[PDB]
Amino acid sequence: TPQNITDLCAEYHNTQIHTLNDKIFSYTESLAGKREMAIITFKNGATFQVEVPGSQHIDSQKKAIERMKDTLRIAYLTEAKVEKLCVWNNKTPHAIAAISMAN
Amino acid sequence: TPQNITDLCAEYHNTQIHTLNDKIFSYTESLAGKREMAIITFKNGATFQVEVPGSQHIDSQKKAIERMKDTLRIAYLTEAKVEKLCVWNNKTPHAIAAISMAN
Amino acid sequence: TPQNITDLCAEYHNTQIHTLNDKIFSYTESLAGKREMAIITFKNGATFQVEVPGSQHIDSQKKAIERMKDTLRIAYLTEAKVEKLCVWNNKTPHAIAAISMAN
Amino acid sequence: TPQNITDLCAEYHNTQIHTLNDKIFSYTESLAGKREMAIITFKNGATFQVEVPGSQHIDSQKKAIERMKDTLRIAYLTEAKVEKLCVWNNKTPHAIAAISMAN
Amino acid sequence: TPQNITDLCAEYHNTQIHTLNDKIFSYTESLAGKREMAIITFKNGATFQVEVPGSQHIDSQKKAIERMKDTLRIAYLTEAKVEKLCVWNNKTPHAIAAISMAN
Repeated sequence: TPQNITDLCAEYHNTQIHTLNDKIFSYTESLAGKREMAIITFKNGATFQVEVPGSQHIDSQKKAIERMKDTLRIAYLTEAKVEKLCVWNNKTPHAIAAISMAN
Repeated sequence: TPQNITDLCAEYHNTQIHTLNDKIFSYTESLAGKREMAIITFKNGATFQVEVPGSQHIDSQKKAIERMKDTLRIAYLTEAKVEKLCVWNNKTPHAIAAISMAN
Repeated sequence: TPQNITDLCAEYHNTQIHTLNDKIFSYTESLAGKREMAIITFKNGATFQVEVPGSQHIDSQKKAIERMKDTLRIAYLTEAKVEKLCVWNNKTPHAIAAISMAN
Repeated sequence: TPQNITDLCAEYHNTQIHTLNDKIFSYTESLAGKREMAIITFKNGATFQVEVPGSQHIDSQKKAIERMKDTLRIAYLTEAKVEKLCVWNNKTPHAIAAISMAN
Repeated sequence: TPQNITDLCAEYHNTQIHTLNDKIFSYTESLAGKREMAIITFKNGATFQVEVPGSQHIDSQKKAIERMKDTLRIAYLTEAKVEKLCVWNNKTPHAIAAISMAN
């Protein structure tokens, strides 16, 4: 299996790594229908989403999506530095696939 | 694919943004039958609910309602500053659709 | 819907408000069969339970009972001030229906 | 309903109370097959488990087993003083039935 | 039942203990399809995974895998010292079977 987020990210099409090395600036979450999603920003203006669960997701991703929103909330509240995000870049805002935290 | 809470809120009928820029003053939650809900207030008196789950909600909103109560509770306990709430204004108290946190 | 815990509590028979304005002094929880419950106390000695789920609970209350035990545990560990409890007084210990927290 | 952990403990066969009045010294958790369990120790060497869910457990206990493991982990991480444990003493390590925490 | 992680680990083939006595240096998690996993590293370079749930896992392990990722996340964020990991060393990175925290 992959040993780091960059190698993991590269197993997929339409992805890229963003390097942030910064805490999350804002955390937004919605329960409105068809927009049950989270959005984060950084102070540089960079904006990312956790997508609404949909037909593009296989069943094993469903729990992991819920976990990622849990992770972003507590990272935001603890001011944890985000190192990198692996994102799909065929969505706007780019859609989070993976996160690494260090330092 | 909204990039922020204001653009997300605009997608729905009967909504408005409240700008708080303040921590939650009180957090209330109930397990009483038919009132399985949360209520928050701010020191300015503004009061908001997370509605009891009902037929006005589609299935995908159910998990998101539970997450929102989780979010309000930890926001309260950590004294996190709430930036904005998107709410439905055809309920009293106004009903939360989305939350943003930022300092 | 209710604006606050007092109005909510008044919707139910056999309830009363206890005003504590204090942190939880002790937190007890059990996984023993037929006693899957939590008990809290306050410094003055007053004792309260989250009841074992039973036939008196409608289905929607089950998730809320689990949430309430989560809330009590974190409130205890963070030394959060409990403002009020709405309780059923036809049980001993009195059974928690709702909680408000405020400083 | 029992008022405290000691009275709760007394309702079961093969139980005893341990009075620790100490934080948890170590926390161990396993996802290995047939050993999906947690083990804790105290400085005095006393060791306790949350048992693997099994046919000795009724359905209502399943959620409470999961909650107990959640409680032990966060108690460990926050250095929360554990007052008493009610345990089944017909297992080794003794198997946790209930926990109380007080300052 | 085992009294500690070393004895637990020794019940399984293809395992070893690693003694770290250090906090986690980095935490990575993924919701990408077929790579719903977590990876942690230590400052010495040691790298470990929580494997993607698969056919090698029995049903009882599923909840425990989710719990373990919860544990690693919070251990990372709180800088909790990890004492030992029990791992399967027939996978690269080595796959976590159990964790102990002390000190």
